Amino acid sequence: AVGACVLCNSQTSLRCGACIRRPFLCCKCCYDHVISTSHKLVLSVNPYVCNAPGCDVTDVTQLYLGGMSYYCKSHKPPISFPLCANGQVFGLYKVTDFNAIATCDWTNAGDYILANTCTERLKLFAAETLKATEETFKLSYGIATVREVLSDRELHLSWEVGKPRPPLNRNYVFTGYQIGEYTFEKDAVVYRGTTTYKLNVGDYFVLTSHTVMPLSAPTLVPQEHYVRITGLYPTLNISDEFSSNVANYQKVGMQKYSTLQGPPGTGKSHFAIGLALYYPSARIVYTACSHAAVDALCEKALKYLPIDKCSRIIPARARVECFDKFKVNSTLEQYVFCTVNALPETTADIVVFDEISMATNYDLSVVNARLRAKHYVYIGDPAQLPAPRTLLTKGTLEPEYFNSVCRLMKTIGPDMFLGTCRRCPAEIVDTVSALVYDNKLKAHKDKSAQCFKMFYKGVITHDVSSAINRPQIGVVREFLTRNPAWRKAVFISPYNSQNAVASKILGLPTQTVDSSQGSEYDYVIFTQTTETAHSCNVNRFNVAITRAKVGILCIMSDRDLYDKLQFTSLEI
Ligand SMILES: [Zn+2]
Ligand SMILES: [Zn+2]
Ligand SMILES: [Zn+2]
Repeated sequence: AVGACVLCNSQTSLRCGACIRRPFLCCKCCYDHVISTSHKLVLSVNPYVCNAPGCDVTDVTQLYLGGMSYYCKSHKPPISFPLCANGQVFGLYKVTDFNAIATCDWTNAGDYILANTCTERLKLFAAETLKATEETFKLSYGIATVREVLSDRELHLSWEVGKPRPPLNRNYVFTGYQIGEYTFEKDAVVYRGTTTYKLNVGDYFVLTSHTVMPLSAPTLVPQEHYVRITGLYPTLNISDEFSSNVANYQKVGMQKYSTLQGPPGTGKSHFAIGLALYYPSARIVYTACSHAAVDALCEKALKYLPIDKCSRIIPARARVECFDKFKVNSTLEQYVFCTVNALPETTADIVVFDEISMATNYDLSVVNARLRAKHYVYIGDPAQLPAPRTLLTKGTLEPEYFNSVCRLMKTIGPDMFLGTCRRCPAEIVDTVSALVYDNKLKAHKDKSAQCFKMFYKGVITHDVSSAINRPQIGVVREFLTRNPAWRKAVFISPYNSQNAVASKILGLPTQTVDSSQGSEYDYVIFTQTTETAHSCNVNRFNVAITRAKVGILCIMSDRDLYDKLQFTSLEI
């Protein structure tokens, strides 16, 4: 009942009862909250409510102190002091932005902008509030009960009436009933169970509503600059492979935390693992939000670091299949590879946080709370995709608002920038360099002369709200017959439903732009599907076309992005 004020640290007996997180507010700040918002309930050891039997006055602005007790205007004794006077609420030890965070529904971009331009303690309040709001929104959706089981990978579902149906993509993981986590794709629906359980008719699913723990650590620890490499011991014997990154590796040792913006295929994994070889005695924890991001860092480590000093941490509630070639759950190994949500409470000489565009401020805080480290390295690209904000429906979230790290990279610049793309044919490098990298990304590879664009709006049908463009898939089919080298191509679109249709008609392996991030393929076929803010997002467009090592075919709906593609145009 006694804590610190989230705005000015001042100790208090006062929490806001109307805030979902019930933050401690000091007398001076608690007033400015209750007098400017619909939030009027104030909590202490006992709540600020009229003590008179059967009186329902809970508004702190309508209440007074009668001796040591609280009463309304109708019940207060003659000698009574109002709880609201001289810019204070009466409590022991006697904000515009705090009010907006406390009362917003998180459906507006401007909400996320504020949660990322506010003070550091308000970034934690914002991140707790948001995640709590995100979790209580999961309860809004209807239950799905299994009507009939067709096979081992298909069934028919019955949905609760009066409650909306959640989007049936990979982003929405149900808990089966505790028969393990499950997902669905498009009345023939495809069921993907984490544990292979003989799907029972009548068994119901509910979305994994997890409890939001409070945040203590900042998103970013305060910056410290050093005169010399601190707490790390370099080599002189450093293989030429990693010689490019020696000056950056020294920068990492001469600051508390550093930011690396690595555009696609510019050597992020190579840099992350090359850091271990430069500080060979240093204990490094490798963390990212996703299992795929952590498994990509494991693959690079397997090639360059000794396998007996590497441990892949896997949560006891094992959700999806992940990296197998390390010792599992040895927290004490010199090299630890673990997702943010599974991180143990430990210390490190260096923490490397990868795929930083996908981190929320909640993720940034949890890392600082579980890992005490000499150096923090933040690797990713603010020109790539952020974490989905399930509540945000109005306005577009710009890269400078993704999280504190991206904000720094978009304002003061990143500490280090990998400027040469080794993956993509020059046609793709030149396109994205101009689009999102202010012409600072350079091509290693020559033009492939295998990068094609076709402007073809087709016809847009919708599986609920997920978009399909059968004519765009039809154009791809015609192209494949005349270009049999593309038989090996990965099909990519901004929509699962387009992918589902392209899977049946083309038989190509299929990937959403969002799930393609961090991966690379020889050939890519991209159908934009629609002209929407989703399918025209320059970050998503950037990720889409930079997956390709050799060739890409882009069937485009948007004139702007079509004209910018520096590709050979095709006819039909
Ligand atoms: Zn305060
Ligand atoms: Zn409040
Ligand atoms: Zn009363």
